[PDB]
Order: sequence, then C-alpha cells, then structure tokens
Amino acid sequence: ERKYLELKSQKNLYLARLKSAIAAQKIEEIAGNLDNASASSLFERIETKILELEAERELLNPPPSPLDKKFEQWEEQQAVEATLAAMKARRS
Amino acid sequence: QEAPEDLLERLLGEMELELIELRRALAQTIATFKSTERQRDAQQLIAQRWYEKAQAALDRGNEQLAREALGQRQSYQSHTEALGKSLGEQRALVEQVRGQLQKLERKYLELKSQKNLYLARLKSAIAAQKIEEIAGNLDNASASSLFERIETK
Amino acid sequence: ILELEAERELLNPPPSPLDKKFEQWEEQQAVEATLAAMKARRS
Amino acid sequence: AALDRGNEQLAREALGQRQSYQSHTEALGKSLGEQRALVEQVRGQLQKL
Ligand SMILES: Nc1ncnc2c1ncn2[C@@H]1O[C@H](COP(=O)(O)OP(=O)(O)O)[C@@H](O)[C@H]1O
Ligand SMILES: Nc1ncnc2c1ncn2[C@@H]1O[C@H](COP(=O)(O)OP(=O)(O)O)[C@@H](O)[C@H]1O
Repeated sequence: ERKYLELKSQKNLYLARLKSAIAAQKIEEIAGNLDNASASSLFERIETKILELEAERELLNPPPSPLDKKFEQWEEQQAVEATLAAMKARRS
Repeated sequence: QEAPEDLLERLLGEMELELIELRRALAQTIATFKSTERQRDAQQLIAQRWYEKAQAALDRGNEQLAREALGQRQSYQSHTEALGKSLGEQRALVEQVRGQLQKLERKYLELKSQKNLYLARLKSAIAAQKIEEIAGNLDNASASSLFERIETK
Repeated sequence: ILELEAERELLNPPPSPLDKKFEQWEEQQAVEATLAAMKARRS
Repeated sequence: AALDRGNEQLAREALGQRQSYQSHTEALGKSLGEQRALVEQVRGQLQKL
C-alpha cells in the first residue's frame, strides 16, 4: 500500500517535466533564433517566399534605370527653381 | 505540403492549447506537493503526541512503558524523515519547472506579436504581383495582359 | 480546492515578499511621521 | 481628541486604522484622473458626428 502511494505521489511531477520539455523544444522549430536563416524556422520560409514574388513581379515589368531617376530628379529641381525665381520676380 | 501561412496560424493555436495544458499539469503538481507536506506535518504531530504520552507515563516510575512508547515512536520518526527527504528535492524541482513555463510564455507572446505583420506583408506582395497580369505595362503588348488580348480580338 | 487556488495564482503572480517588506516599511514611516508631527503641532 | 488622555496607544491605533481609507481614497483618485480625461474626448467625437 505505502509503495503504491509513493509512486502515485510522483507520476504527476514526471508528467509535468516531460510536457515542459516537449513544449520548449516545439517553440524552437517555428522561430528559434533570429540569426538562424535555416529555412526550417517558419519565418525564414515566409521571408524567402516574399522575396521570390517581389523579384518575380520585377522581372516581368522592369524597374526604371537609375539614369531615369537622375534625369527626373534634375528636371524637378530645374522646374522648382524656375518657379521660385519667377515667383520672387513677379511681385517685384 | 501546404502554404506556410495557414499552418503558421494552425501551429500557433495548437501551441496555445499545449501551453494551457502545461499550466494545468503544473497546478496539479503543486497541489500534490502541498498535500504531501500536510501529511508530513500530521505524522510529526502524532509522533509528538506519543512522546507527550510517554512523558506522563514515566511519572508512575515504571520505565518499561516509557521504553515501549519510545520504541513505538521510532517508526514514526523514520517515516517523518523519509518524507522530509523527498520534499527537499521536489521543492527544488518545481521551481525550475515554473521558471521554464514563465520563459515559454514570453517567447510565445513575442511570436504572436509578429505573425500579423508577416501576413500583411505576404498579402501586399501577392496583390502587387497580381496587379500586373491584368494590364502590366501600356507598352507590354505581351498578349498575356488582358487588354492586349481584347484589342487583338 | 488546492488545485484551483494554485492555478489562479499561476496566472496572476502574487507579489514577492520584498515588496511586502517595502510597503510595510513605508507604512511604518508614514505612521511615525504622522504621530511625530501630530504631537509637535499642539506643542 | 484620543491623544488628550496622554496615552499614545489609541492615537497609534487610529492612525493605523486611517491608512486603509487613505489608500482607498488614493486608489479612486487615480482612476478618476483618467476617466475624466477620456469622457471629454468621447464627447468631442459625438459633437463632430
Ligand atoms: N549561434 C547561431 N547563430 C546564428 N545562426 C545559427 C546559430 N546556431 C545555429 N544557427 C543556424 O542553424 C542553421 C542550420 O540549420 P539547418 O542546416 O537548416 O538544419 P537542417 O540540417 O535540419 O536542415 C544555420 O543556417 C545557422 O544559421
Ligand atoms: N520595358 C518594357 N517596355 C515595353 N514592353 C516590355 C518591357 N518589358 C517587358 N515588355 C513586354 O513583355 C512582353 C513579353 O511577354 P511574353 O513573352 O508574352 O510573356 P510569356 O513569356 O509569359 O509569354 C513583350 O511583348 C514586351 O513588349
């Protein structure tokens, strides 16, 4: 009788310790550590899936050249300079 | 396999259920520990009562009954020591289990604080990619863009 | 009963005894200051 | 008036008794300080609607 009571007084603690360890392990496989980049952590798999689509839609419709960006920026600067100069000069 | 985003939410819900299950199991563990502590206290109380009875029995001057009572209380003292030994380790173990649960809680909260941002970024990107296949570019003329197919038709 | 009493304690941690000591000392400081000034005001 | 007999024990008891009421008063004063600030914003929303 006493032996059985003693064993029943420990089954619960052992179950709790097993469950805590299982949950602790199951935490890792989702995120783990930020610097993993292991493609096993579910966040990196989402990140690669994002970048794949972002590049795939870029291939179909090419982005404008940096030369075009420089040209349009300079055109905007020339425009605003002309407006400000004539705008100061009109009230004068 | 399946799309990662749906299994992300499914796994997070399952993890929530497992966490509350762990909380309940730890509650039962601390309950049983308290019960064992109470039983140890009761046993030592009974041993003290037997010692007190022997104290009054010795007043007669017949030491034989005192010897009988003192030999009787030895088993109870041994049982009290046996339970005191086990408590000395169960108390040190439950604290570490509680610490593990406390850390897991914060980790889960942190992951749930980012699932939404990741889903929003995924939806924005897929919509941005889908915007193209209808029209794309005015000079695209790929016959895949739905406007050029209508124009040729 | 004990299971529920511990389970609701896990969800909302009780304060550490250090906080209890601190608040007890704060109460003692308050009562001593009040009684000292309270004696000294009529004097 | 309790300290008037010259025995400070009753004064100590009364001062220890009033501490709970002071704490409760402060607890309610903390909550009023935010409820008053929130009801005004709700009223403004209603007025604009
Ligand atoms: N301390 C650490 N810092 C950064 N990354 C780590 C660290 N420890 C492990 N990793 C990551 O773990 C990954 C290896 O896991 P992986 O090879 O994907 O698992 P499997 O072998 O099951 O495919 C590496 O990409 C590495 O970035
Ligand atoms: N910068 C651009 N200016 C004009 N048209 C472009 C540009 N980039 C891509 N295209 C268009 O993309 C089209 C090619 O797509 P297409 O070969 O029909 O797709 P798929 O390979 O799926 O059949 C070409 O007709 C071309 O006009």
